[PDB]
Amino acid sequence: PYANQPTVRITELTDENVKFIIENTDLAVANSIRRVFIAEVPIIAIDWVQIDANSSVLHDEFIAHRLGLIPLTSDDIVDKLQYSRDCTCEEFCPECSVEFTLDVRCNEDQTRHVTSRDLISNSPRVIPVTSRQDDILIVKLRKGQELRLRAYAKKGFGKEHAKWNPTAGVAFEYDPDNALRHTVYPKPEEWPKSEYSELDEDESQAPYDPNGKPERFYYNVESCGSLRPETIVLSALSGLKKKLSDLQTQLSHEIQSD
Amino acid sequence: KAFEKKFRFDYTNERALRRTLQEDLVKDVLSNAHIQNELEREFERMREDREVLRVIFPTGDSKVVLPCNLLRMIWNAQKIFHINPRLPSDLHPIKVV
Amino acid sequence: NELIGQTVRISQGPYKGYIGVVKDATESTARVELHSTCQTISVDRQRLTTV
Amino acid sequence: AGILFEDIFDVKDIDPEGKKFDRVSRLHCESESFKMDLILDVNIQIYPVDLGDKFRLVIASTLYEDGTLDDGEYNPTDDRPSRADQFEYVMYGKVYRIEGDETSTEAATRLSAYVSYGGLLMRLQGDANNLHGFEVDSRVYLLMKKLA
Amino acid sequence: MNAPPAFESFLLFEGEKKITINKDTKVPNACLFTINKEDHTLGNIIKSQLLKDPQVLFAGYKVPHPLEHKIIIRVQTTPDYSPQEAFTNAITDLISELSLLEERFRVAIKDKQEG
Amino acid sequence: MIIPVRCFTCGKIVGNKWEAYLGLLQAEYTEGDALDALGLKRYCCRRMLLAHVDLIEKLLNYAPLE
Amino acid sequence: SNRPVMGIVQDTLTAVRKFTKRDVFLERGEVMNLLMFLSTWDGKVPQPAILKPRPLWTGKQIFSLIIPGHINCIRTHSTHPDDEDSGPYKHISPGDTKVVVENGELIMGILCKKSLGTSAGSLVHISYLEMGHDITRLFYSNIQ
Ligand SMILES: [Zn+2]
Ligand SMILES: [Zn+2]
Repeated sequence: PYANQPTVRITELTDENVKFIIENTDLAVANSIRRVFIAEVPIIAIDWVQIDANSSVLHDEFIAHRLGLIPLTSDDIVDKLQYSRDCTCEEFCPECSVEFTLDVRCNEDQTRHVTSRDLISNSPRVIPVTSRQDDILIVKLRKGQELRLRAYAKKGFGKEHAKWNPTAGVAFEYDPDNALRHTVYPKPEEWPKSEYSELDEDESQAPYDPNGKPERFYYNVESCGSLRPETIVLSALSGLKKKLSDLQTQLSHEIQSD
Repeated sequence: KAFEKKFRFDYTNERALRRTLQEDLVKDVLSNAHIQNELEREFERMREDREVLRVIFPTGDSKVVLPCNLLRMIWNAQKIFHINPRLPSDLHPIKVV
Repeated sequence: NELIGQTVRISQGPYKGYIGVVKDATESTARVELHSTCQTISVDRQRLTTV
Repeated sequence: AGILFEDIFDVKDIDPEGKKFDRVSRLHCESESFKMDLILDVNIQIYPVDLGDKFRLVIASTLYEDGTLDDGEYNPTDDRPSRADQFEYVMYGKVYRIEGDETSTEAATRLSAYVSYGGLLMRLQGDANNLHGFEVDSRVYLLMKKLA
Repeated sequence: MNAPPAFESFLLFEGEKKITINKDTKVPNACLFTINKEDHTLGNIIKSQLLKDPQVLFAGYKVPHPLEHKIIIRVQTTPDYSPQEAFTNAITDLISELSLLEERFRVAIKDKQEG
Repeated sequence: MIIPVRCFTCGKIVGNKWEAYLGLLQAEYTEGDALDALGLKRYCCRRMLLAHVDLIEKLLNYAPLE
Repeated sequence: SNRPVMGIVQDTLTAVRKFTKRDVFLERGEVMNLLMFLSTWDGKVPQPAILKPRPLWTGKQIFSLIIPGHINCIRTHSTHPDDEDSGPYKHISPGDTKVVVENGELIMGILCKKSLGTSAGSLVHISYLEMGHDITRLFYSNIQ
């Protein structure tokens, strides 16, 4: 029983931002939570594109790449969605993927902006984030140019591809006054103070703490739009707990095997 | 003078020898004239070698390229066998020669 | 072989959903040249369905 | 009980020729009981030492009052009562040199012991009568405590 | 051409084992846990939580190659305590700490949303 | 050729901001004021709109083969 | 040229100069992490150079664990003063510039290209000539 007893203080919560503070935990725990923010939080993003027609100036793999990076609202759906690899379906089904379609032809003499508003899903929950600011521009079409495609968006996390990363910016820091001397400033007076610095203006560093350890960690998790910023953190804690649970199950099997 | 002081064995100074060597080695270094004769022959051989070195290296450059690093392996022998340099040694000079 | 040259879809395993063309096929495994990447994978034919 | 040296030192100088390292400072200290000269590299960050400070310095072959020699291995779970409990700054090192004013004529009257605590060097020099416990390539412990 | 698939960093293939324990004979009460398809994310927390245990004499982790996906955790404990028990206790404490953190995060989020 | 959907460094959406950036620059905004008005605060995102060359406008001058 | 063809280079050289400075202290977790990458480690953590107030190991202890066998070597750092060898502090270096490896242990001194490089009489050269090619290969890999 050597577990930490960490506390949470939410200092800011908007639709694209959670600034919170985790106290009384370890630096490894804080960094693993920060890494799971980027790499191990599953969202829904386009991963299968067939293109029936592409008369645009951008080639087909270009359009597929731009479709994969469009975020889709994965709230309360990616939890009840299976992985395609773990699904028993032959090709695709609502249990593991969301179907998107696009059919835009430009018949007018001005440029047609094929945006993420033109992405039509059969699931009313999983839609492009800008369709729920302008829309994410996929391609521009001249007159006589057409883009007709069918896509499937599956579930995955940022460890596989960056299009499944739910976060824009995970600001993470600790010990804002350099009390632990984890970084050593050659000229401490040359360095600007952070947002969380508790020093007056004449000071440049805290006095050195010989017995101190990293015990308070400041996060600013910014969401790209797929999940709410608090949903990213909750799913990250759940995913890290699930990874440790599966590792403990395999460890119990390995121990009882010997 | 420096070569004579550094490289010639001094079997005459007995009280300086009692701390350099153990007592039973000092007894047959002082008494046995054969040991003293062979040590003097060793010093004469080294003086002849010194003159040969003077002929070979006339610019006085002592940096040579030789197979076995003798000083390093003497240091290795000191460290392996825990040689205390503050104590008299149990190695007789005739054993060295 | 009757599978070589036929377009094919991986239906099981970690390549599920990928479309390819069978360059070389045996009774057990088939070399599927993938349309989506720059590689030719080797996958067993029980994970393959013909489009 | 394994003690090789025991004295009270007072600091005459801190980094005389300038500070060469940020966290390590070189103290020059003198003594009262045996008239000793001490040069000691101290981790000045975790153990700050001011000029003119007085401290008890103990150099021991082991950290136990039993006198039993240790293995030089880290043992945080050791529960026997250590000698380090009575001191603030405890280092572990290997004495690497014994120098002296000995000649082929006269024995050593002054002795200098050079110890390396993981690269933090110490020279303890003085009368030879108090430096008999130092033998080259033996592991010693330095234990200093500040005196109010 | 020689690009590894993106799932190879986290998916065990057929016949691959998630965790393997090998007792190294260099020192007593030491074990090496080879965990496949894992990275620094689990290695760091397991190493730190083992370092919080006073009965653990050594706790370390390493990735032998960043191009491979394999974690080696070397755990040496006191003779009255096994490295496998230390590993199980570390994972149990990590899971309990993360569950407490998740519940307190939900409580604080509800406090921030309500007012 | 066309504005990236994601910022390369962090992954913020910058693909819905190019036309708004051009409209703000047409409204006699300075480029820094335009980037501040679009919520691009990190300098990794600001270089995505600042350094972008819209070559797709030049590609759309040529008539389509179809 | 009866000298090694390969020595420690670039990042490993810069960080072994930064590592073997006198004021480099590693905490317990950092020491265990560094010992995870020492393939010739016998499995016992050495006694730290400082036990109290906090148990801290120096980088010289870790490199002494890296140094194979019982290598004996004397080098000088590239910033070693010329007048120091004739001064009173020749065997206790104020600037930690005389490198002494004794019984395979880095007693004192900051390592650099003059000690870990391709020059004759260096630590890797003496490691080769005393231990053999296999032990020296392990030495190179462990340093890196
Ligand atoms: Zn399915
Ligand atoms: Zn950015």
